[PDB]
Amino acid sequence: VACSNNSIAIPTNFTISVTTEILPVSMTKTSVNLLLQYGSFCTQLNRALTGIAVEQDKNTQEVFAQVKQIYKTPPIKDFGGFNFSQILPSKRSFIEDLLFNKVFNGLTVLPPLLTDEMIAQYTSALLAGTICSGWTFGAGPALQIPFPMQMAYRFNGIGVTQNVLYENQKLIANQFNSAIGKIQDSLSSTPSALGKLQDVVNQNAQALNTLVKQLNDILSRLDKPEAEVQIDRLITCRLQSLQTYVTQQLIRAAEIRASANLAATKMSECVLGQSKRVDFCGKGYHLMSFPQSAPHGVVFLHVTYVPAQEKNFTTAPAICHDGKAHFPREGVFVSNGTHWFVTQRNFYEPQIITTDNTFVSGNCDVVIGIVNNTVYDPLQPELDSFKE
Amino acid sequence: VACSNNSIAIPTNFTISVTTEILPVSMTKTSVNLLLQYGSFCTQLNRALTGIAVEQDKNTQEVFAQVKQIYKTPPIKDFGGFNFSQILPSKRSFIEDLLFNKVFNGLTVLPPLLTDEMIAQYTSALLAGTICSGWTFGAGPALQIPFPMQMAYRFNGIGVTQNVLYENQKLIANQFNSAIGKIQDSLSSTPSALGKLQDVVNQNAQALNTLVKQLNDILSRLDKPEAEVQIDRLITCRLQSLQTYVTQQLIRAAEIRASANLAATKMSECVLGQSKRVDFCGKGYHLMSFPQSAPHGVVFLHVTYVPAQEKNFTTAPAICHDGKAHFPREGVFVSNGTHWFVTQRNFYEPQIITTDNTFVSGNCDVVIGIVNNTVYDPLQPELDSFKE
Amino acid sequence: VACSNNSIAIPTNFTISVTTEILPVSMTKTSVNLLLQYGSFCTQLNRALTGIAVEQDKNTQEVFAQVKQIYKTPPIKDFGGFNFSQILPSKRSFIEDLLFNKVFNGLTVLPPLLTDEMIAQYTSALLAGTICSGWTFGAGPALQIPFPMQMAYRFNGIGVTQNVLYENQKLIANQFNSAIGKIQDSLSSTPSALGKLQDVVNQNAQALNTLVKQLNDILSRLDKPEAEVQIDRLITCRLQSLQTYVTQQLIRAAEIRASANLAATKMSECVLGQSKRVDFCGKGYHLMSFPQSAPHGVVFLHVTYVPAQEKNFTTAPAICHDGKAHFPREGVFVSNGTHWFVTQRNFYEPQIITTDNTFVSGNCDVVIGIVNNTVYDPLQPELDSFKE
Ligand SMILES: *[C@@H]1O[C@H](CO)[C@@H](O)[C@H](O)[C@H]1NC(C)=O
Ligand SMILES: *[C@@H]1O[C@H](CO)[C@@H](O)[C@H](O)[C@H]1NC(C)=O
Ligand SMILES: *[C@@H]1O[C@H](CO)[C@@H](O)[C@H](O)[C@H]1NC(C)=O
Ligand SMILES: *[C@@H]1O[C@H](CO)[C@@H](O)[C@H](O)[C@H]1NC(C)=O
Ligand SMILES: *[C@@H]1O[C@H](CO)[C@@H](O)[C@H](O)[C@H]1NC(C)=O
Ligand SMILES: *[C@@H]1O[C@H](CO)[C@@H](O)[C@H](O)[C@H]1NC(C)=O
Ligand SMILES: *[C@@H]1O[C@H](CO)[C@@H](O)[C@H](O)[C@H]1NC(C)=O
Ligand SMILES: *[C@@H]1O[C@H](CO)[C@@H](O)[C@H](O)[C@H]1NC(C)=O
Ligand SMILES: *[C@@H]1O[C@H](CO)[C@@H](O)[C@H](O)[C@H]1NC(C)=O
Ligand SMILES: *[C@@H]1O[C@H](CO)[C@@H](O)[C@H](O)[C@H]1NC(C)=O
Ligand SMILES: *[C@@H]1O[C@H](CO)[C@@H](O)[C@H](O)[C@H]1NC(C)=O
Ligand SMILES: *[C@@H]1O[C@H](CO)[C@@H](O)[C@H](O)[C@H]1NC(C)=O
Ligand SMILES: *[C@@H]1O[C@H](CO)[C@@H](O)[C@H](O)[C@H]1NC(C)=O
Ligand SMILES: *[C@@H]1O[C@H](CO)[C@@H](O)[C@H](O)[C@H]1NC(C)=O
Ligand SMILES: *[C@@H]1O[C@H](CO)[C@@H](O)[C@H](O)[C@H]1NC(C)=O
Repeated sequence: VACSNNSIAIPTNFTISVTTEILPVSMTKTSVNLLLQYGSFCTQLNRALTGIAVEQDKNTQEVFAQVKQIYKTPPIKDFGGFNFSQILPSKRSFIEDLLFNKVFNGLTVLPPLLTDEMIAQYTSALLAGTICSGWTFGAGPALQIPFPMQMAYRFNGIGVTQNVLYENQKLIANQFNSAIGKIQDSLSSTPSALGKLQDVVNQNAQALNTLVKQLNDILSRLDKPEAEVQIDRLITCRLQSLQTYVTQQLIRAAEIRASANLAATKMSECVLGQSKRVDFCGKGYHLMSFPQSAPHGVVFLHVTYVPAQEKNFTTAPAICHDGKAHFPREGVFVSNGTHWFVTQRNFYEPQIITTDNTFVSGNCDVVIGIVNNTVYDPLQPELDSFKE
Repeated sequence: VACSNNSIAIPTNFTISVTTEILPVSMTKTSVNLLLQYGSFCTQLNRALTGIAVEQDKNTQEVFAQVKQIYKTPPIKDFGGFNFSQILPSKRSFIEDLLFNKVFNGLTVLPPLLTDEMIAQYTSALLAGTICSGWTFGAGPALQIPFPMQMAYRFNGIGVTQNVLYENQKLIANQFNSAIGKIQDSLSSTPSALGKLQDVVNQNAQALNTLVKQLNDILSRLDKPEAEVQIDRLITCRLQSLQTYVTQQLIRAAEIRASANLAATKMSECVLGQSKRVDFCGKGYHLMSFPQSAPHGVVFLHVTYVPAQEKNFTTAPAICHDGKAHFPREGVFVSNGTHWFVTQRNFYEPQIITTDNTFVSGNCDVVIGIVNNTVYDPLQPELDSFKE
Repeated sequence: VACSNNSIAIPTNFTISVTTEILPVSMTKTSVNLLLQYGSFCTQLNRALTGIAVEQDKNTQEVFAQVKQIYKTPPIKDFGGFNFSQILPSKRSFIEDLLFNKVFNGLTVLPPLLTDEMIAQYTSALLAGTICSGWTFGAGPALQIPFPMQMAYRFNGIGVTQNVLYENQKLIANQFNSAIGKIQDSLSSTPSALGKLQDVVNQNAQALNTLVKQLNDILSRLDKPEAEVQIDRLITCRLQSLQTYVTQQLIRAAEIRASANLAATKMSECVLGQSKRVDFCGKGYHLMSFPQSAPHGVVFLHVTYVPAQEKNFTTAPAICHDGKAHFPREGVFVSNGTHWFVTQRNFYEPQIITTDNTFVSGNCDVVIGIVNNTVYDPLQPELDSFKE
């Protein structure tokens, strides 16, 4: 890395974009003398499937059910130039519907504890809360706020003064709305993001078809000396086929659990709050995350702040005025090549250096690398104008 | 949840109360050819009890012994209108005494590693530190401060300006003192909070009585062919009785351990510091927690801040003055129906909007939802008065 | 602890020092009918060594490889009065070299996955980043800054206003440079800090020598009835000798792993960031930590802030002026025995109390313990001078 004792790097521009990521949460859960002894083995095989089945409902609850009472929104689409009408809530959202549309003989299939209706309700409650009130740390929602005022605090949390959001509100809203529209067409048109979920579904569709492809009709036709041989052979190979099936479900379940753990982590860290980690809940600095319902999983839309062009500015520890040293009240002192300004750290904002944004401590002989500039008050000009 | 693009919810009042909760920390720990073979089984049973016994002293140390050197207070009862004389330190506190007053044949009972005197010393040291100095993050106490100045920082930590404590110091102190008095009478009069500890004590009193109710006098009277039969039967049923006893102690010990883990968590999180989680160390926002000694456990008195009546105020992103946009320096802009004020976020405090509590950035054409108001300086009035 | 309702303890001076600690990270990893049955046992013994060998490279990566792309510095020695020329980068640093200079028959020794060159590169990248740019939270470096401006933020993080660093920059730099020079001579002269690493090295040097000290020459000379006896006895005792060796390596490996876990924790907590825990990454308040390469381990140089002399000042909640109560804008009000000043909390800095560093709320009848003083504005003096 390049370095210099008077060089400071400050971003001068930024963009906001919406990153879409899809995390699988749950897998389809299924169930299924010497004969009795085989029955014992069957039970153990079923137990393994049962343990998985519990885990799968285990996963669903950990990811979605982080709110205790369900909430719903009023018919508001415009939250300050921001278009939420295609993520909000069949009464499902238009985007969720895209995800839904695009993604015997002893063998039975179980229902989920949380059905599509319950999941839609939990997702709606989480989303309704995030947008209008915001969630607190501990339990429940916080207090109602318009919406830009919520974003303003998320900007402050990444070191950006609460004036950037409002000055660039039109640009931010347009970039947000554009990204949502692009996600609209992208998810439908190209099988990109919709990869992980389809893969999981295809795999057990295959596992089930394999299990199936792999007693009374024998007993009624064959005598004991032969019937027992055919029966024992069929039972053994079928138990082996089930063992293979169970093993495949267990391994895949482990991958789903790992994904569910991540989804739950993000839900509690950046959906119900804000992530401090960069490049975690989306590339760049996290501001907000809005959950969406999906087949066998959850989809997150991450709104992130990404800095752009950076410039090399000349800096100084402090400014000398009348022999006294003036230190910056909040920001740092930088030179644009002809004039000195005071700016915040994470975004170039050339404020004029005045006595109202500085404090006085020490002197010009003590401070190292101090520069000679003019730091003026807003009072004398008024005195000169008022009666002179 | 109801929502509106210009509606902000702000609390206008609050109350402070003391929540009492009781957490069990430790359980009474006890100990107890073919004959030798039974002896092996007895040893294994004793091992299980030994493992528990270690855990029980394990628990006590984790919860109470979080301070290395013992401290004591001066004879101060009044810490700024706050009455601490009935929680401070037989040299035990009057409240602790209420808790104390209200709550062979191979079988022996063990002493604790930390006796009542040692526990009283640790509790006194933790409490002495909390009240006068406050604890730091890492090791030891911080620096001596009166007391209201400690509370002031705990208020700041929940988003309330350090003026609320002082303006309402009389009301806060009265509510605190009242709560302690109520706890005084409540704990003594009604067997409510004093439930969990009594339950634990009663259970092993029963377990021990059961074990007891459930050799030489046989050998000296019966011949071998009969004596061995009676002896083997008695040993077997006694080993079974002990197995049941050990199992009961193990299960209960697990519940005690879970409770001890929670008590230790709270001790390090909200007693030696401040909890950020709402509704954890008491309902509402945590400010302080004072530990108290108790039979077989620890009692915490949590001082929490609870907001009350909320009003729906009309808000605006910024205020227009001379065509330039004025943004709030710290708080938000709200309207009470006739006038605009600037307040903090978590408590309604209608400060007059002046140039000294705002900053100027951008203009009235760019900001969305900007309102027309007057933002004035404190200088012109002085100029007009001084020489005009 | 002593206590009083109007006494506040404030530090008036400080020192900065460099604490050196050495943590071992990795251990030398090694490898090694009835005969075949013994071979099975040998394989199990080798497996245990293999598991250790994996762990040892496991440790190295966890501690050092926390940066993905390698970086190098420009030839800068002076970073603002701070001498870094003896810690920066044979192309190894002079201090690292001191550490390096001071610290068959079936038996083989394995190489590390990360060789000395790779470790030097990772260490250089971590150090290059720490000094010039500083690391961010999530991934990669942050933004380029001189260096004093980085320290200034680390001071702010411990409650000290960003003016202390600059006013005392000469004293801080001299204390830092002095400490590094002392470490220079200390590490070379006295076998103090260089204890843990030498101990680990000596122990397996001994383990290997012991293993060695503890077939065809028998078969070609002895007949079956005797040859088998000698051979079986030698194999058994050699397998026992190896079992002892493996056990010793496993136990020591556990100690190394515990140390590696700590080193990795510090690397991610206080090297790539800042520790909030006091007396963790060095005595006192942590500011910075610079890694250094070492034989079989890592060396950390911790730069810590230590407060010194404290005084007992008289304090007051607020100051009365014209019947209105004035509260401190940032700090606290203290009396030095003759005059009232406003200072920050963690360092005595007697600023003059003026209307520009206070705010007005409430009145002199409500506030408890309010004192009568003069709080003046900087305006009237200008009005009196300008035209009177
Ligand atoms: C949101 O986008 C839809 C198009 O999908 C459009 O019909 C609607 O008017 C937009 N609403 C706002 C507030 O922009
Ligand atoms: C800043 O300086 C570095 C080092 O010379 C250079 O690589 C970089 O491109 C410069 N940045 C700009 C915007 O010129
Ligand atoms: C610095 O900013 C001023 C505006 O205040 C501008 O006039 C000047 O040209 C800028 N200097 C450079 C080198 O861009
Ligand atoms: C920065 O480094 C240059 C040498 O390249 C030196 O002359 C100058 O005085 C240094 N300035 C500061 C503030 O250290
Ligand atoms: C500022 O001006 C004074 C003379 O008024 C001079 O002595 C001092 O060196 C100058 N400082 C700098 C950084 O040029
Ligand atoms: C505290 O309460 C007791 C009554 O239990 C009373 O006697 C004592 O005077 C009170 N002290 C203060 C400072 O209020
Ligand atoms: C604020 O508005 C909501 C929605 O209409 C209403 O339910 C609530 O009662 C109002 N609050 C007050 C104090 O009137
Ligand atoms: C708003 O506050 C002012 C006091 O500054 C008061 O006179 C006025 O009546 C209040 N308006 C309402 C609707 O309460
Ligand atoms: C708030 O919503 C109303 C529609 O109910 C609209 O007329 C008004 O312009 C919106 N104001 C803002 C700031 O969005
Ligand atoms: C403020 O007054 C100006 C005229 O001076 C007017 O053009 C502008 O629209 C007004 N703003 C609002 C929010 O009413
Ligand atoms: C750093 O110390 C070395 C002595 O080891 C000295 O030669 C060099 O000049 C010093 N550099 C600075 C900037 O002090
Ligand atoms: C502050 O007061 C305590 C209690 O009397 C005393 O022990 C301590 O030495 C005093 N500090 C100083 C610097 O005198
Ligand atoms: C308090 O500080 C002033 C300087 O503003 C000094 O003159 C005075 O002697 C100090 N008082 C004491 C007791 O040190
Ligand atoms: C401090 O305690 C003394 C008694 O030693 C009392 O007279 C004084 O009024 C108390 N001051 C405050 C602010 O509590
Ligand atoms: C301050 O002076 C007023 C008289 O102007 C007096 O009533 C009040 O008690 C004094 N306050 C203190 C703390 O001495």
